[PDB]
Amino acid sequence: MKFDEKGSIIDLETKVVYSNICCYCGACGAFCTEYISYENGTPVTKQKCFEIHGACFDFCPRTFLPVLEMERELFGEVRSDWELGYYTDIVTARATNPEILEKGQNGGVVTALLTHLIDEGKIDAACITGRSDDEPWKPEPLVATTRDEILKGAGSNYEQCPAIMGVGEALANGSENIAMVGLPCHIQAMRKIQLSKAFDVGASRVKYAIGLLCTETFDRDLLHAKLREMKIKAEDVKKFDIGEGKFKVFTEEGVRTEKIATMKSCMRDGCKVCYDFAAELADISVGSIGSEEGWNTVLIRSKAGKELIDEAEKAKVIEVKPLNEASIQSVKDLASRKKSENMDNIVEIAGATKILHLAVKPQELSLLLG
Amino acid sequence: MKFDEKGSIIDLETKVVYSNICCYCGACGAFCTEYISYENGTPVTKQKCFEIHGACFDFCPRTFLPVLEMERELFGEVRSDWELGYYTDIVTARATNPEILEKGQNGGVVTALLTHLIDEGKIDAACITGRSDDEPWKPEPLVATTRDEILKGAGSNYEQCPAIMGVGEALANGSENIAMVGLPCHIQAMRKIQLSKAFDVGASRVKYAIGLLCTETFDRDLLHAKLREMKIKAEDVKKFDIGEGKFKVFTEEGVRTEKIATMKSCMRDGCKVCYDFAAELADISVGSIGSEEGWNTVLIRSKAGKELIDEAEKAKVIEVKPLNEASIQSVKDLASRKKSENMDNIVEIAGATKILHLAVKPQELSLLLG
Amino acid sequence: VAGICCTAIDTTRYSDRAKIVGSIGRQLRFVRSGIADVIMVDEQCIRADILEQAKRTHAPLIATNDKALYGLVDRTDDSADDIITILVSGKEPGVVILDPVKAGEVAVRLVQIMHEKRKGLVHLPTDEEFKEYVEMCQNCDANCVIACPQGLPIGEANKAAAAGNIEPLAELFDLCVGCGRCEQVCKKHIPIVDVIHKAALPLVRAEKGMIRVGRGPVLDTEIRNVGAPLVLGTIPGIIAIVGCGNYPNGTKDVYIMAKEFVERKYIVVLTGCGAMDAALYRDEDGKTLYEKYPGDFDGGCIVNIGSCVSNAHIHDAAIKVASIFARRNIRANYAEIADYILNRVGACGMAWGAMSQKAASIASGVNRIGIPVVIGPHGWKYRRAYLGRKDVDRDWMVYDARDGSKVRIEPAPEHLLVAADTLEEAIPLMARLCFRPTDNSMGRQVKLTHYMDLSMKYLGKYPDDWPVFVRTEADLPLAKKEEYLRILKEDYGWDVDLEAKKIISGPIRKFDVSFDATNLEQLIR
Amino acid sequence: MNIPFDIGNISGPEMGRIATPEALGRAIKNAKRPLLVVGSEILEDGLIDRAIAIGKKGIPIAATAHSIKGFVDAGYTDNVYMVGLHELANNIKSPDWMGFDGKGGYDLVAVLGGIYYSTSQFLISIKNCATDPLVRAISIDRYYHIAARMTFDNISRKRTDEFKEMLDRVVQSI
Amino acid sequence: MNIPFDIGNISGPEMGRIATPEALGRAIKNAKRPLLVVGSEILEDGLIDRAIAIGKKGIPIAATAHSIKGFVDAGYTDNVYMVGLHELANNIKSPDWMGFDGKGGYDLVAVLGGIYYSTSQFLISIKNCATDPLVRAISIDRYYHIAARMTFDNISRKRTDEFKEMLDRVVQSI
Ligand SMILES: Cc1cc2nc3c(=O)[nH]c(=O)nc-3n(C[C@H](O)[C@H](O)[C@H](O)COP(=O)(O)OP(=O)(O)OC[C@H]3O[C@@H](n4cnc5c(N)ncnc54)[C@H](O)[C@@H]3O)c2cc1C
Ligand SMILES: Cc1cc2nc3c(=O)[nH]c(=O)nc-3n(C[C@H](O)[C@H](O)[C@H](O)COP(=O)(O)OP(=O)(O)OC[C@H]3O[C@@H](n4cnc5c(N)ncnc54)[C@H](O)[C@@H]3O)c2cc1C
Ligand code: SF4
Ligand code: SF4
Ligand code: SF4
Ligand code: SF4
Ligand code: SF4
Ligand code: SF4
Ligand code: SF4
Ligand code: SF4
Ligand SMILES: [K+]
Ligand SMILES: [K+]
Repeated sequence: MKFDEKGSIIDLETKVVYSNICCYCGACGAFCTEYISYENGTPVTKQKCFEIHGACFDFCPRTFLPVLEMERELFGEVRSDWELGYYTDIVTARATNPEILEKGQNGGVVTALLTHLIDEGKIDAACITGRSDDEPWKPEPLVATTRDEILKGAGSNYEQCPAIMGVGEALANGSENIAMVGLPCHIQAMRKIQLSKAFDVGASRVKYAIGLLCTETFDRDLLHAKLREMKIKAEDVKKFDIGEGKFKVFTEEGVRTEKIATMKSCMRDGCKVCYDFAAELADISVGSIGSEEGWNTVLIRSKAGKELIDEAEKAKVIEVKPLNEASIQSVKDLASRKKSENMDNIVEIAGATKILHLAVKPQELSLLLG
Repeated sequence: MKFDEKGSIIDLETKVVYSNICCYCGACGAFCTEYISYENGTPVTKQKCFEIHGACFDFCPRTFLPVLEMERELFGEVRSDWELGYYTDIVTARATNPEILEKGQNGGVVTALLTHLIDEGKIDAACITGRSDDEPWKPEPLVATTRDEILKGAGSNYEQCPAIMGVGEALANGSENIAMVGLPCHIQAMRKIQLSKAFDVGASRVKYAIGLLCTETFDRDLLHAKLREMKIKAEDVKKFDIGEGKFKVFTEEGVRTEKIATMKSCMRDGCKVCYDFAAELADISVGSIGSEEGWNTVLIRSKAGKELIDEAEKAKVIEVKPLNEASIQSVKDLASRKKSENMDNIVEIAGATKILHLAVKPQELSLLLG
Repeated sequence: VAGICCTAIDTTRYSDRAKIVGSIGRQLRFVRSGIADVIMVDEQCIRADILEQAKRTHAPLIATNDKALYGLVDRTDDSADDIITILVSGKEPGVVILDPVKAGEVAVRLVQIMHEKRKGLVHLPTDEEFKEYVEMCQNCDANCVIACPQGLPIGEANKAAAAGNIEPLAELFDLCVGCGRCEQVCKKHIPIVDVIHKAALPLVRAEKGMIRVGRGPVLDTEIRNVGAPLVLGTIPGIIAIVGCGNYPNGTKDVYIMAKEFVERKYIVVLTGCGAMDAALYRDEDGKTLYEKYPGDFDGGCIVNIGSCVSNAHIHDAAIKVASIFARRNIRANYAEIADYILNRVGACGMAWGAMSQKAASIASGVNRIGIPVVIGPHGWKYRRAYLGRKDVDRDWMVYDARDGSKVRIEPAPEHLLVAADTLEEAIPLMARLCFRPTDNSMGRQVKLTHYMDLSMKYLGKYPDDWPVFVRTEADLPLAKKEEYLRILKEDYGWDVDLEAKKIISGPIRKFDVSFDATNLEQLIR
Repeated sequence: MNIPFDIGNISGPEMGRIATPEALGRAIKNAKRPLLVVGSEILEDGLIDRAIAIGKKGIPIAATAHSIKGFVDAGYTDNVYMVGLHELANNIKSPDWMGFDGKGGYDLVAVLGGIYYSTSQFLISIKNCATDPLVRAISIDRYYHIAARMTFDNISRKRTDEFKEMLDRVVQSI
Repeated sequence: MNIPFDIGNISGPEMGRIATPEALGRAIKNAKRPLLVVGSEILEDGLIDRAIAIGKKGIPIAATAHSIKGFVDAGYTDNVYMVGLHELANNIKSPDWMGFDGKGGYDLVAVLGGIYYSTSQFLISIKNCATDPLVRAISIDRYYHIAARMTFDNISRKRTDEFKEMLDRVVQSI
């Protein structure tokens, strides 16, 4: 891709790991099982490697991310909307199958689309996220090969999953048609992998990148400390949700809530420099804001994304209806608040910005250009 | 200074000379007489030099120019006005001495202030620009040590002068107090020299940097080819001026004019990427726009600049008056024009703009930032 | 019993029953093949990791020279029985035996035992393993290719094989020089060297050539037969293809040089890895050069002088030409003989794959006695060369020993040690470097016919300055003499009478059969 | 990260600077007597069309290796001279050498389509021996020539289309 | 342009990366068993205060050369060990060496206030021989340590004020 940079593990450690901007996407580990492992959500190596340039640096979304150049390759066009990125349509939708609809986080659109793809042989693997049986609610990559395994991944986990680890697993297991689900950072990594001219890991076999809207993921220790403060054991939690200005924790005895602003202290450091709310680079991006309870907001972006929603609607696995202008605006508002606040974080770590001979602090950019 | 970079002749050639953004300020040659000469207004060397890092690269205004950082070091503040830079006061003014007012370009302010500084013993040399008596209207650096020599350099020359050559001559001739006159690019190079922590060339002896407003300089061959189209021999031109959207050529027989737009074709390539209209880094910046005929627009920037005008006015060598908001906006408008048009040229040459991990074409910064 | 590098040449010189595996470039691949039940090494050009490589294939290593012990126990004083027991039992992967008689007994007794114990082993990737390797390769933009001295397209070759086309990989086997650097920068841990071998297994197994054994010295009768035609030039020169196998583009290049020059009746002699590599190829009639041409030191013959130490026989042949054919004294008379060889003995060395320190000292000793040497593009890595400036008149002045006058001579040879990039540049250069100031009209005509034809064949155009080698019309190749005379007149501005077919002006010097060229003032009479 | 084609070719402290195609082209344009040096790799990927386009701007070409055959085959041999890379280096560093037209030396040498490790040593020779008068040696090839004054970064052979876009930009900037 | 204190110290292709003070600090913070290595130059410019501030964060100090005298005179000798730079290098790369407390080796080594050419070779020993387990060696000193994994660029002695500003930011980040 354009604006690509060569680098090795030392560059990754210098610019990402030790800069405190790793987002635990899992890409560097997914394609260097030979050396990289994860400790506390950041990659490490325990023995010297000898590659001149590595996929760890190339695939990382925090080393170099030329978003607009990537948009041109994926969509043929750059964005016209700064808050939401490039899209051809925004709708609201929900699954029609009652079991998917009851197990899904909101309307179960994601689970319904993946089930449609596997039922019609469009994919032979869905790289999603599941939950550990030993460590409660700890997300882990799930390489689903059955419609029942796809359903087992339904629901939001607000802790970060190294989901790309699942994509690397499916590409190494012989799957020929893969769909993956990812937060915006997962999507960025998947797109860096698919568009790389430095490495070929067979990512053309990934046919669908379904994005989730995301404001932030929570550090496990902080989140579970918060759960203990709410007097809730993680093993007793049936479902998490974020809505109505509230963090919702569902148990058999009922729902326990907490004002969402108090959850900010639980956010992962890596999420502080995230400049992408709506999964801008995905084929479709699925969320909750703007939609009614039990429904999903769905941004259509790529041609493959559009054909997927049309073919799913024809197959009657999802129900689709237009979204109101005031609803779309509520999506833009949340995107703007995330991007504006995190760009404030970005400019405190970023080096000087250079435009030909001119050099200024990124935060003072408008004093130079107006 | 902050955001300083190390470099050698090779980096200067890679990034400035062969990038076609050398502006012929004269700084690289002024402090490397050992190797650098000038051909067609660009530096060359004819023998290999062996410095690990060079003053040629350190002093050049087109290798690295951290304008806002240099503003804080020279003024204690950054700009709030992106069009005119940092200034404490904008006023119109002219000289009181008939001889200076007549020989001066507009109101003779620069010549008056310089003659004042030398008559009060506050400088012993004025690094300005003279004229070749062999090559008509060919600008040459003039180290003036007498109020006569200062008057000799009065008037505007629209051909580029390697003025910093004269600064280097003065800093090596024993002058203990130097004042320098320069277009914005000369001032930039002057300030780079004074703020440098990589080389010491006695630049603290330069006590005044008098900036001139500038839209562009003209290539000699193209300019004089226009003089032939207009049936005017440079040997007979008595004065040049630019006003009423006109390029004026004064001879005894009178004045021949031309649309200033038809003259854009004569501009120097190096001026195309110039982003500084009002000499933003000078102690004071003196121009014609905004003032009436025979008067000068003066922007006060540094404490030394403010002191120079106050003391000069208190000595009746100049007459100062306020300027209306419309007249100030006239100055602002031309600045915006030069900066808007020349940023378009900058972003054609510049590499990607990087903000932490995000990388974009410079002209697409808005699509990414909003 | 078969060898790699010069021990293989010297051993076949002792026994025509032994065989030669091949040159340095083939060493790692053959060892990795695991065909060898026991490996006995001595000194020089041995893979420094040979203990590792032997261990991997379960072949005991016998080290016989103190230049290379590899941390092994010195068992020179132990019984051959006890050494075999130790090696067979596996408690030591090799031994040092500095007594050659004992080393030989151990090796022979041990190889019979290990041959049985090593049956059933597999050393190269299987079909499935090969498939997993090429499929797991990430086609890295700049890893293995950057570490490879030849910049071979391993990644692209792997992906082609993953897509069902192994030809790209197979092509790399001969281009590869068996160094192993590629594998060390591959995070996937692909045994690249063995993957190329597997892809080329069919061609590797079909690598069956035929080479004449190292003959050693040139016979006195041969000096008397070729002396005059060599000095006069009607034998167009000695072409000595020697040196290591760090070639830029495989082992066939040296074969093509030997073939081209023997067909043109040069005396073609070979040594070391060059002699080996030229023997791997067969012409349309299925014959190796050593099978098709005689081994006499004569024009149109192919001669394996022998191992790298046998190179000295090439020097010796040129000295004997000065002593036997020119009746010069050689006793402690180096300068006079070297000056004789530089001015009268048309010859040129070629070390297309020059690599070692021994190759640099060989070239130095050959250069000092007056013989030019061309090397391959890797030869720039020696840092120093010896190059002439054909445009500087004062650099090409020689004395006519008849009267002490000074004569400017054509650049012959133009260079002393020079590196060429491609076979197609190198072959015309070699011919060019055989010109000598004492060539007679017939001899220059022979040499110029080949230089012009070879330049047209390989470069598609005659050299820009070929007229420098024309002193008279008799020097001109016969078949195109009239066209050359016109070219001399109309393209080079010479004064030539096309009607009389005679050159009037233009040549660098007048032809004089009695011109006694020398660089040595002391030879002026 | 600049990757020399041979990772061990770290010769010393003065390492070739990465230059835009436009800057490399302007260096050829600003030169009083430039020389395009091409090697055996010009005979591939339609690279000789670019060499010929450069030559037709009035620039002599040193056709090293056996590259002359492609010019003869292409029908462009005017102001193209057959020469060895080795002797060419020795001649360029020799201030008394009057060049291929006999009018003088070359102030700028640009390499294209050359075998990496020999071309690199050809560049190192000029860098270290052609110092007075200074001869500037640049690379417009697909390799990162650490021994050149200015050069492109490494462009893999599977990305040759990218190299050709950059080279074409060099030609347009001369 | 990264300038090694000895311009000739171009060891090979794997060259130390310029890192921010915060990144160097965090690498010490993330280490399981970091070790600060100081040499004879720590005895100048109040640099030992910075070393003691680091030690007081729970980090052992290897006082090479005669720097132990400065720690004795300063009143901080706890978790500070007298050792030669040469033997220290041999020890760190020895996977069986159990450190100064006998609990194991060190996974992160940071050099500060050291004679350039000997500390550089100390770093190159670790880079080339402490490979399994990998030991990461960094520089928070005033030199561009091309043999370090991560390092600052060269800060001349007449700019020691700026160096101290960055070194203090390292301490703040641990
Ligand atoms: C951490 C997080 C934060 C979110 N923040 C917002 C927000 O601010 N605003 C908003 O509108 N929507 C947000 N969402 C999206 C929302 O919670 C729903 O996941 C989305 O609307 C899809 O609903 P659904 O019913 O179609 O999902 P389902 O049909 O239940 O499918 C959910 C899919 O997401 C995958 N998944 C779950 N957790 C993760 C994870 N941590 N990483 C990767 N994949 C995962 C599952 O494996 C499954 O494939 C967030 C989601 C997550 C995981
Ligand atoms: C090339 C050029 C372009 C300009 N463009 C604008 C413009 O677009 N808008 C505007 O408002 N004003 C512009 N000016 C400034 C204006 O022309 C007057 O020079 C300025 O107002 C000062 O007038 P003065 O009567 O006080 O100067 P004077 O008292 O006559 O003194 C002029 C001083 O400028 C110096 N000088 C003259 N030519 C040059 C040169 N080429 N390089 C360096 N120093 C030089 C002289 O040596 C002298 O010291 C430009 C000046 C120049 C030289
Ligand atoms: S082997 Fe390559 S991908 Fe893995 S950590 Fe090292 S540089 Fe990164
Ligand atoms: S952001 Fe992802 S690819 Fe980058 S270092 Fe972190 S886990 Fe690895
Ligand atoms: S805020 Fe960004 S980095 Fe964090 S989990 Fe969401 S998409 Fe990833
Ligand atoms: S000697 Fe120094 S200042 Fe002069 S041209 Fe060379 S690097 Fe530049
Ligand atoms: S802009 Fe000034 S300092 Fe820079 S190269 Fe040109 S003349 Fe030299
Ligand atoms: S337009 Fe800019 S670069 Fe040109 S003369 Fe004016 S200040 Fe200098
Ligand atoms: S073993 Fe062969 S393919 Fe590998 S680096 Fe050496 S020459 Fe290249
Ligand atoms: S280094 Fe390994 S994975 Fe990369 S291209 Fe070479 S063989 Fe393939
Ligand atoms: K290579
Ligand atoms: K030093």
